Amino acid sequence: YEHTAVMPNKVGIPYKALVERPGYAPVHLQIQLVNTRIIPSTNLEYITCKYKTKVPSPVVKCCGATQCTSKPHPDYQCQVFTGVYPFMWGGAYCFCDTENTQMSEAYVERSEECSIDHAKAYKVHTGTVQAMVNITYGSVSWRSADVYVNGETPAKIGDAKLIIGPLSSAWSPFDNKVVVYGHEVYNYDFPEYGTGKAGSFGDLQSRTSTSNDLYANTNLKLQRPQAGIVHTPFTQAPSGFERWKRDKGAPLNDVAPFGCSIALEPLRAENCAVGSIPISIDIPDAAFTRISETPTVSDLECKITECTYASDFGGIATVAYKSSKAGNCPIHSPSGVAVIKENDVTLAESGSFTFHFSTANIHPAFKLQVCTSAVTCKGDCKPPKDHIVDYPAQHTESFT
Amino acid sequence: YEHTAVMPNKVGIPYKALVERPGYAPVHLQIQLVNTRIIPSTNLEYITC
Repeated sequence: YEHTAVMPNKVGIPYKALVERPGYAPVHLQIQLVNTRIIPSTNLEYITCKYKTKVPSPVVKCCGATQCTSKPHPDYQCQVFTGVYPFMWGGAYCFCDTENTQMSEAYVERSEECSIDHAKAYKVHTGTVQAMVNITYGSVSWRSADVYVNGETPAKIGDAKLIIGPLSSAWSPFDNKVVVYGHEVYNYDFPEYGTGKAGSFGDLQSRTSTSNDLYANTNLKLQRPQAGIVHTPFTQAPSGFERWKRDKGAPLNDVAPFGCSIALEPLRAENCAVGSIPISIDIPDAAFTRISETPTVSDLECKITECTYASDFGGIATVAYKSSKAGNCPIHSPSGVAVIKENDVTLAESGSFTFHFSTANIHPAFKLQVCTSAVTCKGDCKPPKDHIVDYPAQHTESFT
Repeated sequence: YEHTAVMPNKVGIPYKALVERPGYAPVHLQIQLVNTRIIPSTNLEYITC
């Protein structure tokens, strides 16, 4: 009875399949893939952020030169300068007039915002998708368990053992190269660590926040201070993190395909509705009811009464139930034409009980399996009027 | 279900149409045009006496 089932990847709607175990009473499913969070394999390549030209205070030798050296600070720009007369609080102070030397030095450093407000590149591989699958199973009526997709993983949470996927729809909405910012995720071809052109994205490129080493192509060019005054002309491109916040591109949670949402959290891409998942469950046999205890319902009749050719469960149909015992009777349309809101219907001794459903074909000729009794609920449906609210329960469009 | 209906202009009698909304139970109308007062556009030109 290990109920294999191909199953559409779509998040917010149950998939009430039916266990046709030969010998005992069938049992309905209710498989709602409440989430499709993905979490691909990734690598933190480098944080970037806007620089801060945290200038070390220049040297001023008063009569003669002060040769600079290339200190190992990131992008340590330093250039000796002569021909000053530095006004500092008493007019000038160095008594020479051309031998007055000024050595300006400036290096690039991570902002304090780099720790917290920072873009973040990644080389993104495929990884392994997940889900908090609820099944309000059978008469168990509950399990809300986190699972995987790889087609040999069980998750014995509740009582049922369930194996999912691998899904066929391998579209990772993440590209190979991704930039990430706070919550807005950008599938951007970041240039690389160690290379980013100044002004362009990644002018600062630190491996992480702690990493004292980095790559700072900022085109930081010191110029001589003017007219014998102490200061430090640092001529520099404002960061490619400054832009990339107001001349950027749009976020993947606003431009992705096939229906995904995003988080700066394990780097999941939630709820990506695409393709199918070959899902298979091993039910606990204890949860089964033996066949000789559920009422046999045959010699019945089914008919629509007001079929709504729609998404919400507007389709209805009375069923002239013709039972033997009285009790519950799980139901399902093995044809995917009709999706039913009721998993189970209570029965007195051969009464009648309408259920709700939804279809996509004008003439819904769908079988209905009322606990081992098939029936065609043939009829005709009506279009609605009022179509602006969230996503459907029908999801069965085909040739009609 | 915005129930369009051509409807005879006649005052003192209801017009009990029926709402055939696909999906829910229909509902009857009872439209009685109790009055057809007109009030055209006019102009006081002159009193006489």
